[PDB]
Amino acid sequence: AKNASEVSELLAKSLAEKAVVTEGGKVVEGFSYVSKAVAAKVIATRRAEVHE
Amino acid sequence: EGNSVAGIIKSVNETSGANLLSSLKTIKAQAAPIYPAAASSTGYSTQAK
Repeated sequence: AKNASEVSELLAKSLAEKAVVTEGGKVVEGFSYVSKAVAAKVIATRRAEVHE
Repeated sequence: EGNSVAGIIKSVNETSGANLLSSLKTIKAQAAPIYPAAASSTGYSTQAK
């Protein structure tokens, strides 16, 4: 019970990382999205390799 | 013995960016020309004698 906080944030993080999308409440079948942190990581690796 | 500029080009291209500026004096000294050092004398050769 003194790692109940960590198992609670682990449930919330595991639910948030597999977050699905809904259009009108109906779940969209087969929807893949590239985030803004993912796109900025792609930009940063590309900038780093062109700078080297 | 290939030419030292292609050696510089190859030795710069296959180095990561983390250890590029550390490795630059090694590539500078790998492609500096050979100036042979002063060997031991053994003077007065056969034609001088």
